[PDB]
Amino acid sequence: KQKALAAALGQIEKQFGKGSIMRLGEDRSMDVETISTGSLSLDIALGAGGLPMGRIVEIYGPESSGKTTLTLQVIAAAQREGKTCAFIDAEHALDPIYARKLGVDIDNLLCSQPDTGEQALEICDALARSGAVDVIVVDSVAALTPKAEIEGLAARMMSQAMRKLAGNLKQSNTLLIFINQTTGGNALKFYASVRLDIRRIGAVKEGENVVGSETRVKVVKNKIAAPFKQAEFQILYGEGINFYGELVDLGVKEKLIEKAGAWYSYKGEKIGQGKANATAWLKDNPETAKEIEKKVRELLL
Amino acid sequence: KQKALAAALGQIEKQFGKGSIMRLGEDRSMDVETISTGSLSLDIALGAGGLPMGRIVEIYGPESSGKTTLTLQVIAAAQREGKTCAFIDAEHALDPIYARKLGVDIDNLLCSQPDTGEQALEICDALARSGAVDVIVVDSVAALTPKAEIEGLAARMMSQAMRKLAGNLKQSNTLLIFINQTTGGNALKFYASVRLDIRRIGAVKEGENVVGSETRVKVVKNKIAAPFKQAEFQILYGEGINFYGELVDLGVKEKLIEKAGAWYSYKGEKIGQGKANATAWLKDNPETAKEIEKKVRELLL
Amino acid sequence: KQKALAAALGQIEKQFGKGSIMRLGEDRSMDVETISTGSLSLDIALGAGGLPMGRIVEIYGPESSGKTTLTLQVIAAAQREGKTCAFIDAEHALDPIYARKLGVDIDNLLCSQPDTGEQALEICDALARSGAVDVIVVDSVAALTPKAEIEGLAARMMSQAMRKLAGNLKQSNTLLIFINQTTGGNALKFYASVRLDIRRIGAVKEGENVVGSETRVKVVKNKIAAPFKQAEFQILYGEGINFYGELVDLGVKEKLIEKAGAWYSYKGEKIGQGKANATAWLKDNPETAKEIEKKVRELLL
Amino acid sequence: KQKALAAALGQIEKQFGKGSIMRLGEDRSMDVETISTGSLSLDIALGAGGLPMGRIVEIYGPESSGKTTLTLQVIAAAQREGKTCAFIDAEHALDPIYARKLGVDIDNLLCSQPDTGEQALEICDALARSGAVDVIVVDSVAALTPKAEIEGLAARMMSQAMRKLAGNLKQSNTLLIFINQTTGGNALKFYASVRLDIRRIGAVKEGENVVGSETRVKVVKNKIAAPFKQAEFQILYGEGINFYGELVDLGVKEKLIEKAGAWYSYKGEKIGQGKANATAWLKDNPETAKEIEKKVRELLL
Amino acid sequence: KQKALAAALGQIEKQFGKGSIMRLGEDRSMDVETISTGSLSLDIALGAGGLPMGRIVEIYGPESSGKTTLTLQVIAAAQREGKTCAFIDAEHALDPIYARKLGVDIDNLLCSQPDTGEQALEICDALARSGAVDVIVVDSVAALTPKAEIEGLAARMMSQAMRKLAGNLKQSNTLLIFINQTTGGNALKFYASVRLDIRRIGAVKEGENVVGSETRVKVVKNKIAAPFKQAEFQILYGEGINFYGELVDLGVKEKLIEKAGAWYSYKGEKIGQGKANATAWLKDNPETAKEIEKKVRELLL
Amino acid sequence: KQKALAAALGQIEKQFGKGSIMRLGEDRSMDVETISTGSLSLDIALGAGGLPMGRIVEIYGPESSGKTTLTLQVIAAAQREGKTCAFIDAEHALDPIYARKLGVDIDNLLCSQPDTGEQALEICDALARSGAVDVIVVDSVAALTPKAEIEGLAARMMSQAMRKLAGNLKQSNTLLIFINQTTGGNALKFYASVRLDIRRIGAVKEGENVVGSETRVKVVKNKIAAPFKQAEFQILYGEGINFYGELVDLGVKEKLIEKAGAWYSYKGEKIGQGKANATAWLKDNPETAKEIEKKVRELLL
Repeated sequence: KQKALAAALGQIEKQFGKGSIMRLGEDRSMDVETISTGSLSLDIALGAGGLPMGRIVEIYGPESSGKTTLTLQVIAAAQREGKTCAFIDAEHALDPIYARKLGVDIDNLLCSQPDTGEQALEICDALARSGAVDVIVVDSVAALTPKAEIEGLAARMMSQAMRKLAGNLKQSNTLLIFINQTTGGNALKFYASVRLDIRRIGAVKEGENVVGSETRVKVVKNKIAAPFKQAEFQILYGEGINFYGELVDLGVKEKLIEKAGAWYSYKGEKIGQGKANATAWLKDNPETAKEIEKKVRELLL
Repeated sequence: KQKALAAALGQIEKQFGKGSIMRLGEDRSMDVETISTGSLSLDIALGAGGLPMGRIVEIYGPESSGKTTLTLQVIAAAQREGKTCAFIDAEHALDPIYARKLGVDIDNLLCSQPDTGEQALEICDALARSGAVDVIVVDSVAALTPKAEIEGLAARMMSQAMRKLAGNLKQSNTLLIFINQTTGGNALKFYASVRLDIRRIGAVKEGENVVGSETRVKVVKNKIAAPFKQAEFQILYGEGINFYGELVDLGVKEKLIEKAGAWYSYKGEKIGQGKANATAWLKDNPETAKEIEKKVRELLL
Repeated sequence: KQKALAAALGQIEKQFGKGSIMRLGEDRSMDVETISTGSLSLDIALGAGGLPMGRIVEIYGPESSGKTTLTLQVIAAAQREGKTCAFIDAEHALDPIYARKLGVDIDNLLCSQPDTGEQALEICDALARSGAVDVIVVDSVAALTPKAEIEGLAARMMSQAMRKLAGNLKQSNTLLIFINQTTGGNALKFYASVRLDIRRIGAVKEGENVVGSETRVKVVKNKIAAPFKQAEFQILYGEGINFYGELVDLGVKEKLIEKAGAWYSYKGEKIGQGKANATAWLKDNPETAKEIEKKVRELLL
Repeated sequence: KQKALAAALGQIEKQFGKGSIMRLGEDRSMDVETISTGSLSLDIALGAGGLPMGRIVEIYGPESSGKTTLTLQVIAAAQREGKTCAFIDAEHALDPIYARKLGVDIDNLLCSQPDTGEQALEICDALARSGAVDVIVVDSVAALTPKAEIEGLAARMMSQAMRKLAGNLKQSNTLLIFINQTTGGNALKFYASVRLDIRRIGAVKEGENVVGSETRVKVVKNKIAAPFKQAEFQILYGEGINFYGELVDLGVKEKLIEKAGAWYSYKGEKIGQGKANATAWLKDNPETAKEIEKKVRELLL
Repeated sequence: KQKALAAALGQIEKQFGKGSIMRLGEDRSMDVETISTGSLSLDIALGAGGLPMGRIVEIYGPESSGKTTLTLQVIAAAQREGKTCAFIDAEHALDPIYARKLGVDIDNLLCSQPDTGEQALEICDALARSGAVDVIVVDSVAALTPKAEIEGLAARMMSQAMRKLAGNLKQSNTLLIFINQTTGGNALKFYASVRLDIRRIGAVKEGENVVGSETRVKVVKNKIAAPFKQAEFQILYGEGINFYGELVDLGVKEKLIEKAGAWYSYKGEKIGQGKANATAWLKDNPETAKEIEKKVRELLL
Repeated sequence: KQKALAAALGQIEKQFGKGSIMRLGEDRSMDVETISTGSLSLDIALGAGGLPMGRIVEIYGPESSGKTTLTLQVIAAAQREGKTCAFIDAEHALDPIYARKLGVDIDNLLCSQPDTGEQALEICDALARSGAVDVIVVDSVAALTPKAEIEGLAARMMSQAMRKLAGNLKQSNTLLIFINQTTGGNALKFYASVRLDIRRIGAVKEGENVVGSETRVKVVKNKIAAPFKQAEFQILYGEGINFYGELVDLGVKEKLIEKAGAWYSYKGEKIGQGKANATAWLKDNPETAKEIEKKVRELLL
């Protein structure tokens, strides 16, 4: 049994690939380079600590769900490591000011505003084949209007280009993210290695005023590690993902940070009173947080 | 007549198998291992007290009909007995939190999110041949997009794989459930030993608020026992199937529980006033209910 | 002429059988045992007062035409006389609750849900040869999927089995009814002794609400008596065919029931005011209606 | 890398055209004749110093956003250079008095008030093919009612005519501007070389009274130079765009004008105390401002 | 250029009709019979000296704007020339006393107070086809309640009848005026040859008391001559449009009347001191004013 | 012309009914039975000499306008001829004492004080269908509160019942009057054959004291004769309409009564000195006035 189980299981893996079947409880992630999403709770949920390079990723949610902020944060993290990013825009909504406050190197962000949906996919493929771009972001699947319509179709346009793109993105190790509201048929649903469902579940108030959104992200599909885990974090208006806020919570769960009622302490010293202050501290001590985060990752990844 | 009747009848049985013809009134169920559906009224309707191992089962209903809750409950019951379960997902909708509140051992639930419809069927076949999995659940037939379409077909894909799967599932005694909305042609309709039609018929209110769904399940096909019997039960949000609620009703019908207007009693003592309280009691006295349930089964199965 | 006419006519009859030619106006029905259809107006249209035993009958109409209700009513009438009935199901749609409200002895109804179309036909043949079943009902011709398709064909499958079935059904005096939507080719069209075309022509309203269907049935083929006569009756939801309603109308046409504007009388006494009340009465006086019906039959059959 | 980057990048350009991809930070504008928008801060944001001739431009914003003032200013600038302008009106709102105070040569402004939306597009095409008009302005997309509606449709009407118009406007080097509130589908969104988003963000007060609007314009689409840059300027009631006001601010940013607390100086002499006075001066010394503006352009374009 | 300009321009005209495009500065009016509006400054603004016969005209403004007075004045002028007028009333507000003081021949004014909006439009069409009525006035578009509403719709009702009406009004050379507050959709907006926007901009005081309204009329649409010109005049309570008052002002602008500070003179003699007296004079010398007016028209039309 | 005019005109009449168009100057009234309003000047303005039977009439004016007095006077005149009257009250304001001083037969006045607005309309319809009531008066439209509101709506309630009421009131020749302040939408505005606008324009003083109201009534809608004529008369407190006062004035206008400065004479003899005395006389000589009135009517009607 337990012998023939892990046995056949392996059979399915060589016969169908890595991750063709998994115990939802397993921790075994694959050997894949990963770009952070900007959320520590999400990087964890993902299993590999971030989004897999060379794969197609889908991020979808309603309006004001925070799906753009997410995609921007990954661009920031990517660029923050020397990775060249390209933004394929069909929405014409990018807010460079907000992007900058998030760490995006707007000046070096490659941008394309294609004439049709087919053109966008084609420009994506070309970039994929250049082996010169590390991450591509398509904003968004719903805006990718087929040439015919500009002058059913959408599903065929996506299908018509998904196999080639995937192969090319794989061969050059390029990460590609499609932002969606799902439109485009099943091509994207099945070729994607990761599919994220993001939505606003509440508000973040600074007393009487609203300063952010209480966000939830579910990894509904994951071919790199176990799927169905979720992540909750805050997106503060004009600032982005409350990372350090997560670091506090997760630093206390994994018992790396001590909480004495309202006081948080790390290895001998106090860092602050209240989540509000603990966060303030960590954000105030870069090299320390990088250490706490690293332990949290080693522990949970 | 009555002699030549039961005579020819038997002839049809050896010539065509067990259950090729049945008096809808008969009680003769076959010698088959069965996994509970989580509904006592359904286990009864099924005749064999549950779903038959080694057979293909189809469960279908509209959106929000409770077909997933049902399939989850059987996984729970299965795992709750040491059976290894696999969830072949093509919907990417599994809610692990809700599953857990239902008793599913998420950690040990095997999960596969195949690249195509053909791949899913193939992974099912492999698992069927491993003789290492006890129950497989495919979610769902409509999402099993054929490779060709990803790049008529659906009906051929199902047919193309149904005979082999059935043989393999039979030889290893593996139970396989297809969740459907019917799509896939006739292959599934004819190979399935049990076909369940589930739908939401009303709401369950806790006064002014809605806390669940009034559900009805019809066994439209049954090759293990007489078909066409139905079952009615409640699915409480965040909790699952109101089993003990059924146990009360069925415990009173079969006269195992005495009802004095609003008071329910079992063998000398009172257990509660009102269906609400009787249920509360039974759910509060595990070993007692297991006894009442056992009598109800011996009586009705 | 008139001499040589009836002369040659007879010649065609001995040379080709009974009913190979008929004056549409004739009344001469054959010596055949007949099961009621549940409609008095239909039993009449049929000429022999019902469906002929030992023959193949086809009943066809669109969805919601009332073709199932019809077939159920004949099963009821059959069982209501000690006849053993078998329901060969390939639709998996039987509603036992509604069947019961119609008089069907569900408990004693034999039921078979075959693996293929060929199997169903074969099970029919076997039952036909048992000489133990009086009436068989196949639901339905369109659902009788050929094995090949499950893994042109339909027409061959029907043809391949029609001659044998007919001979066997004849030798054992078994009545067989195929429900259709025509599918299956010409085999059924030519072997059937009776072909009924049924359809919903209007609604039956109880004031502001709809409580039934205004039905029409045309005997498009009849090898037992003159063909092309039609029947109109009501099918009341949850109740079946408004028989007594027919009995009133037909009781007045044949002048067995007197109508005084809005008052109906039978042999000296009044039975009710309005069709609604007359019906209520007759349904309220079983042995009286049986008498009126008997006169109506003797008169019109 | 950096070699293969600029390499593939070029590939995308020849394969897809000029500006199919751009580093948002780049300054490389194309070889295109450009008409001023009347805003120095906007001409800059545009990259090419103004709107591109021979292309379709879209300007959109809410009511009272200043989108008309903008379109009028470009007509003024155009005519102020011998360019022939045509105003395709479907709003019937043009204010000739205000237009004149802005520099529009009303007398020579060609005007058409078409019978339908299709007619307007057709008149546009004809003018485009005449090679006799330099700039066309359509007021507005939302008012372009389809003939059918006058007696879904709108999107088809726009699509039905966009390819032809674009080709014709290109061949004759005619600039065409659509004013919108977006209506008309995707045809305009994808064929447009420039899409401007304009809106009123605040008021301009002369103490206690409101004399103008604080305006913001975002270049959400730009196929002639990098997109996403924005421009802020004032629209003074009855006067138009506070150009010289911009010239002051931008003259100080680029260090061409010295600011000593409240005193502004240009090459040795003082021009005024306070933004209010500096502006007054520049507007008072035409040939001087033309020089400062020219330096600002050479520096920022 | 200037050659190919006037060239293509002509092309647009034959291809689309007369006035499909115009230099707002042009003076070329069409060959159309015209009824005076009662305002000399308006007749001029109109270009053709009045409202075009055989066309649909729209006059709209708020309550108390003077739109009725205007429509009444044209009826007066029309009747004052033998033209037969019809007043289609749905407001039930006509003031015959005031109309008379304006010159309307109430006794000969045809009047209809239709049962529905559709009926009114139909009565208009019939009158249009009679070729017996010269001018029709509909009071008012907003009161034209659709039959359905009496028992979206309004826009369809107008559209449903506009093409036919226009053709019929054209063929019989009938002038039709719709008074509006815009309601009725785009049908009227596009079929109308002239659209007038009228509103009260101030009061007219006879010292301490208010005796009239300072009115402004903008020709927002004109398919007979250049559009967008405006007219200002006074409407004196109980008297109507201060025509002669206009004649004075316009007689001085075109230098046909000499003004010596406060004295007005015409060809050698003095006519009065002050606008008040000059007007008094002209109104006192009919045949003289008719001459001055004629020169003013020849000069400005 | 004059031929084709009266021609088409007739066409509109047969096509749309009697009075679908009229020369405001015409005198041609229809063949309709009419009840006096109590005002001779109003009966005249109406054209048919009174209110049309079988039609819906609306009377509206502010508070204290005299609209009730008017409606009471018609009831008096009606009853004074054997006509049965019904007063549908929703105001609960009827003053029986004042009504009596006006000639109303309170004792025989039918009265209904309905539970809702719908009920009132329904009671009106029933009375209309009885063919037993000659005149119905609804007091008042504004008080007809819709059932829903008692527990937009008003307009629908009126519309919902206006067509039926009109047909029924027509078939039984019943006159129905709605008193209004307009409320109820357009249903009443368009179905009414006559709409009266009544208001108090001044006081009637008996020296130093005020004894009545100077009233004006405008027939703003009239489908029985030319509309827009008005009537002026006095309503004396506690007495009603100063009829004979009108008879004097109108008797002098039509030259049936001679006025010698302050003396009034009729056919040879003097009747009084001063309007005050002439009236006193006529009111003092019933059969004489009836004669003068009859001549006045023959002359002016």
